[PDB]
Amino acid sequence: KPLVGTGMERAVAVDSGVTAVAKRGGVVQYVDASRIVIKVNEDEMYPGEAGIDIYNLTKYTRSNQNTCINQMPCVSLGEPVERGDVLADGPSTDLGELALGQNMRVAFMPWNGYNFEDSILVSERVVQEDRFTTIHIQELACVSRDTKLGPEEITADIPNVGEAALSKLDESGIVYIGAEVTGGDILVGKVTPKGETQLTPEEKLLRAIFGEKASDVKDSSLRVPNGVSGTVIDVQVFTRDGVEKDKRA
Amino acid sequence: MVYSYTEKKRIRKDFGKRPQVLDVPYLLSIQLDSFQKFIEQDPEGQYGLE
Amino acid sequence: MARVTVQDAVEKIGNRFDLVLVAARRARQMQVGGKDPLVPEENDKTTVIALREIEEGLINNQILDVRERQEQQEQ
Amino acid sequence: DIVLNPLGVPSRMNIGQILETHLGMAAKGIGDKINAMLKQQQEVAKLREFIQRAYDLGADVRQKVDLSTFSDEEVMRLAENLRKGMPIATPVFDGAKEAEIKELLKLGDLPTSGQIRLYDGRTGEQFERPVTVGYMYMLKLNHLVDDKM
Amino acid sequence: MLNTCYRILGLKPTVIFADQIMYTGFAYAARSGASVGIDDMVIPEKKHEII
Amino acid sequence: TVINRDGQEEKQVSFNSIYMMADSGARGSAAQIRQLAGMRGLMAKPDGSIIETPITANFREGLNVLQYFISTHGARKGLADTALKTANSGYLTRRLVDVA
Amino acid sequence: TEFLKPRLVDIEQVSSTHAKVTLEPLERGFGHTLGNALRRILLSSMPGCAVTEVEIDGVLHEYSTKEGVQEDILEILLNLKGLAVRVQGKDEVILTLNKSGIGPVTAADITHDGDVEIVKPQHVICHLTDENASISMRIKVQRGRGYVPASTRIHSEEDERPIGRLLVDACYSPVERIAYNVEAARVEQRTDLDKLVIEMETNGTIDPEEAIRRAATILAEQLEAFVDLR
Amino acid sequence: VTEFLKPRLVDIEQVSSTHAKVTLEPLERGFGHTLGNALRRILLSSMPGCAVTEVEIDGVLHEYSTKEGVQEDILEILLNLKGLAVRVQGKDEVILTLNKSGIGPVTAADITHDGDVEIVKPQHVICHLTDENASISMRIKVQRGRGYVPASTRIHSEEDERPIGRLLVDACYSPVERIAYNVEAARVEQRTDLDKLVIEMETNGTIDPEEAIRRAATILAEQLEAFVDLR
Amino acid sequence: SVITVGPYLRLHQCGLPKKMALELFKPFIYGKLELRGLATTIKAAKKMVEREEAVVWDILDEVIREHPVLLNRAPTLHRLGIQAFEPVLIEGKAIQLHPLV
Amino acid sequence: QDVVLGLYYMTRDCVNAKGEGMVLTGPKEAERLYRSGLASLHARVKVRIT
Repeated sequence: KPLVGTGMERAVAVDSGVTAVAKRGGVVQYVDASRIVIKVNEDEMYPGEAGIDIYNLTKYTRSNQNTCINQMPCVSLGEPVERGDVLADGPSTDLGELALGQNMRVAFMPWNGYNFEDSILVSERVVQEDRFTTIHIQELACVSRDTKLGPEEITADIPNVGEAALSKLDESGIVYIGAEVTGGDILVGKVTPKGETQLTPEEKLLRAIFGEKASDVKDSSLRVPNGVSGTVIDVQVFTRDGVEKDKRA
Repeated sequence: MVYSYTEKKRIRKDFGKRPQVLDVPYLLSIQLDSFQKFIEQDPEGQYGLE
Repeated sequence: MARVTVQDAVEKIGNRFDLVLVAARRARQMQVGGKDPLVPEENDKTTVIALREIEEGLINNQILDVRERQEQQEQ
Repeated sequence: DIVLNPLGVPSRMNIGQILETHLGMAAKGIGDKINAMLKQQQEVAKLREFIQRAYDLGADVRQKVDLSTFSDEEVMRLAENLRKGMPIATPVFDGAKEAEIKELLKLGDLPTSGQIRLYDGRTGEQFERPVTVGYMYMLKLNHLVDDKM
Repeated sequence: MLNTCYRILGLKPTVIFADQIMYTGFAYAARSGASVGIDDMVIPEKKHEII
Repeated sequence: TVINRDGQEEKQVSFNSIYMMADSGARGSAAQIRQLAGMRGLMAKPDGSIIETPITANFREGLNVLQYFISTHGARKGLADTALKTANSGYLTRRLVDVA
Repeated sequence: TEFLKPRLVDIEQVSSTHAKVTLEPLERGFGHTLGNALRRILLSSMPGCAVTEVEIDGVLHEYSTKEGVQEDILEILLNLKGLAVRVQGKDEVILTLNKSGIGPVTAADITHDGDVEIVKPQHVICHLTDENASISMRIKVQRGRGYVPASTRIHSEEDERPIGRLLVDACYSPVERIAYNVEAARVEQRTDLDKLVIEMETNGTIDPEEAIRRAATILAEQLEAFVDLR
Repeated sequence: VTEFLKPRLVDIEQVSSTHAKVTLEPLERGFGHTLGNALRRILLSSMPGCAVTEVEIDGVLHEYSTKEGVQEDILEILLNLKGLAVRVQGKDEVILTLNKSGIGPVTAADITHDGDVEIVKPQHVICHLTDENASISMRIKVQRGRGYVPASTRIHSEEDERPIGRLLVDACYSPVERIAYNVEAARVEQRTDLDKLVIEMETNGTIDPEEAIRRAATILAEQLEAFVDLR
Repeated sequence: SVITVGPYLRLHQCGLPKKMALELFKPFIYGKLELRGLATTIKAAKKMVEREEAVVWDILDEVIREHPVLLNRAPTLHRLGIQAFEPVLIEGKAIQLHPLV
Repeated sequence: QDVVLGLYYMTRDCVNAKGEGMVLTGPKEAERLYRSGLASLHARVKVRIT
């Protein structure tokens, strides 16, 4: 939290809408890492719609500038709340109060040159606490080209790939949820369609081995350009009306 | 500490000397005012889609 | 020996511009092969060796011309 | 935890950074005294008078908050909340003066001018010109040096 | 001082002179430890009267 | 900030950081020490006028809302100098290389 | 003029986390010098014990959470990073934690091993607010000297790992606050005498006398090229 | 674990016996500054040595003297007798004299030969007297001690105007004159953030500086000898 | 890269990041692994770069040892905007510069 | 402003500091600054400077 604030942090964290604001609250029934339910108060109540309200906590999904959004619960179990009280904690939010950065112990001195005009010298304990460790969620947007000739579906079983890379993929060219891609690893199987090459008098052995150019000549895998490391989060294969993508999704 | 059922866990020591009458607004009246003027229907023929 | 300034090599032959081409045509024979350096290496590259050979005053245009005619006569 | 350069201070004109630093020092000093009272495991009434003296002693800041609304519960919860530092809310234009900072910082057993005498970790010599240490709220921006490769 | 060192000693002593001046300036500014506090900034006692 | 000595004329010229930076003359100049302590004085407006009751306080004391609202105009005047005349200064050097 | 010899005497204990060690027979020059030496050697080189790898069966990666816990798995791993443990070990130390029901599960519910000893039974790493929900994890503890990041851990690449084993960093830092100051020893046998008292705050993992003696042996074994001829 | 890093550069970059530099190769972080400060505070503050602490000046024993025609202020005589490297054996205190006149600067050959006192160079001048019919005669006295002594924290007074005794002389007991440590950045073939300890020390004479570093190592091992685990 | 300060490395020297300097001299690494006989083919050298073992860092230390470089900001209004220095390996991704330039 | 402030604090004079009348040779004025009893901002003392 900001130890030195202006009182505006709570108002911004309650008015921005990034945190879940509890309406008609009261006795809290069940809170886990994804749902919050509240038993309805006896003060105000709809006839027939007394019920409970569901608060689905949004987990780590991709935002616009490659940031993660998370909603940590505030009330654990057994506490009355008010209509207007906060329950979730969004990005840069500490218990329904806006907490953008973090404060540290500052020494005002000239050092041995490591701070020249406005430079910053930090400690190793900040690295030891895993402090401001940024979590960047990027998008893997796969493409399956449709041509005038050939099938349209992108499937599994791509040749010229070692068995060490094929072990981390499931069927139809998708990896398991929790597998780490590091640089040139395969997250999705890119497939060129079987058109444009079946009416070729030449290259019959190439069509027998690595048919219809399933891979490129010399390129990297289609996950991230090289220099990264990290695990997958969520797969969002959305289907078409009458497309037969049951085995992948 | 009985304002919004969350200040009781964390008391902020306020240094505001001058008195406050008007409270803090919703901070989204500018974004929602034209939306609640355009969508909500007015039987009087002014300021809307009607 | 990390060379700071090549100015002491300029005291022998003062142009500041002949020194680059003279050191280059001296060091191509040591980089390709068929030649031995007169100064032993101090765990450096051939550039610092060329700067120190110009600084010691052993190689100039006349010595390079005589050694070039000697290598053309020997081949 | 962090050493910045004061030489930019007469050019960047940041006296509010200095007062935020000296006020965060007193805030974390009060929070550390609360943490020490929690680790010593004192009674409820001894920590209660300290919380009352920490939340009433000052100038006319007109904040009429007081205890004896809830008693014998939820005091340990706020103690564990504010054991990492005191959330002092200082407004912008009608906020804190220097006398309020001094009268609040005398409660945390700290010197009034802020000049806390430091030592060295490299040579061990006692530093002259006693350094005004404190606490500043730092941020990490969007730009990354590995993204600019 | 650096100008007169360049004029007198030439080019070879003045570079190690500037480097060693930088080293001792860094090593003694680290031992100095100058801070900017509220006691350093002063208010004139007649200022309001002047105003 | 003096050593243990009294009865002198100058009485131990102080060792605070701002007077050391002002007397050293490297980056600490009097034009910003007077804006830190004392009185800030007038500001800069691109229209050519100025107010008739300037800033009386300093950055040590608490300023008014109108004082900060008028002191914003100095930053508004001084900020626009950076982006302007860069391409003209490049084009002058362009022509001076193109002629010589 | 002959030297005296400083020996470990008059230890003082305030709590299970605090420690006070006094060195009474000291002379003039070795007051601040040995204090800075012991401060710099107690903060750097200490063979300790910390949680390194946690193989959990419920979730497959750290960003997905189990249905029935209150906090996320990231803060659970950060709490497991702060967990201290006392074990001698034979290069293969692993433990588990299994308890179902509504309520915080303490560190005393860890299955007791002949070498693994929990230093703090009041430490709680779980947040469960659900009925009949079970947890199952395989917590690995190895030994090290300092903060080893996860960058150099996966850079070796000996074997592949199964999906579910979360690798976290380890602090190995029981030395949160070390201070020292020289005072008057009041021995009054000869002139120029002073004492050196060190206030060290630990977590009870390594004993203070054993840690100071081990750090003294570390500082003594640095004299390898200094004693003999160069 | 338990196997730390050790230096490997035994290659010495030596100068003559009044100046020396030693280097260290791959010692771990948090050890270059530590051992550098330790060896500096041993080789700067705690060294058993000997120097000149009491001179019996004949003639006028006030603070301002005419020096009977040497044309030199007595502060410069006490400065010339301050940095004098005199070997002293197991005898703690010894008193000698000097009797030399004529034409020429006063060298170190005026002190008579003794079983403990040995002077390696005669070029150390003391007094540049005027070449006339004048003679100088003073007694020298050295003692063994430790460290440096200030000019303030000393004995009480001049013993209530008693000029039959001699004044107190500030002495540099340790044979060091200046010491510096340089912590450079080196690397192992895997790890890249380590140190090089370069010790640069100026010895006044008659002591091998690497042997002085060895004596500092024995002093550092003597203070922590009873805190050892293994042999 | 982002320019930082380095309070050492006398005037004709500056810093250079590790993962940048491993890549900047890749044909020089290939040529010196061909010269020393450590890599037989070019694909063996490309694999030894990818493995990042200790002898590759030894060859890289032999490369950067007495080799110059140019540091060159984007506004060069005069000739001293680009200056030649000597790289020294710095842990991280940012460049340490001499303080007085 | 770094080396400048360091050399400004280095070559700054004071009145009635600790250490007075430094009859020294070498000059070697850093050794008594490092050990004890001498500050670097002392008064006018007469040292031998070649």
